[PDB]
This record gives sequence, structure tokens and C-alpha cells, in this order.
Amino acid sequence: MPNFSGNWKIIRSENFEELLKVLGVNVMLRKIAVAAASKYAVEIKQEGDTFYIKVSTTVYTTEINFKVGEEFEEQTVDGRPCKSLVKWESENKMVCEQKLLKGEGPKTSWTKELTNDGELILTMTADDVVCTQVFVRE
Ligand SMILES: *C/C(=C/c1ccc(C#C)cc1)C(=O)OC
Repeated sequence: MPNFSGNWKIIRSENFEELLKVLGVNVMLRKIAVAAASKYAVEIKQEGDTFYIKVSTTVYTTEINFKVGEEFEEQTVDGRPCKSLVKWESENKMVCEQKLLKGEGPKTSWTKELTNDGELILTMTADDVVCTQVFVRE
């Protein structure tokens, strides 16, 4: 039955540069990151409240495994290691709060939502700034 599980390809990306800006990424690298973001692909396998998620671009790929409700370790959009904890906000929306392992920096979080007409929306927040990325099934 249809859930988050699937192969997703990006079709829109709003506010990504502004998010990197907040994270201290210089202009040249942000522009390269924006260009790379248009090949974001996401693969999700979901069973119950257990998730496997592989995000990749042209040159880079990462995998995370988590269970809703259980702390896990990942990294921030700008690659700082963090501790993460995902909770449901509705049937097909989940929200993750992150805390830096070492250091200080902006407050980061992310969401994933399956909409009623079959999109996956990702949002990523750093302080006041919200990047939204929309995906459709491959
Ligand atoms: C789930 C997830 C997807 C994602 C897309 C793009 C980037 C970048 C850079 C990172 C992740 C996530 O939690 O990212 C914050």
C-alpha cells in the first residue's frame, strides 16, 4: 500500500540558497550547491514507523536509518554531526528536531510530508529560514 516508500525525484526547490547562507556557506559554494540540488533524488523504504532513506545527487549519496520516536545521529544540511529525533505530526507528516553534537550554531529542523495528490514535500529550517523541496515519484 502507498506510503513514503518509493523513488522520488525533485521538481522544485525554494529558498535553498538562503538556508545555506544562514549556515555560513560562501557565495560560490552556495551557487554550486543550488546547481547540484536540481539532481536531488530520494529513495525511501518505510515499514511501520521504521525508515530507510537514501538522498543522493550526481556525486554524493547518504543513507539514514531511523525509527520515529528514537534518537539517532545524522548531520545537518551543512554536514555538522547532530542528534536527531523524529515525531509524527499527522498520518503522513513527520518532523525532526536536531541538536549539534559539538559546538554552537543555528537551530535546525526538517519535515517530510506525503500530500493527498502524491507529492513528497521536504522542508528544512535554519533559524528564521525555510527551504521547501517538492518531489514526485520517478
Ligand atoms: C530527509 C532529508 C533530505 C535531504 C535533501 C537535501 C539535503 C541537502 C543538502 C539533505 C537532506 C533531510 O533530512 O535533509 C535535511
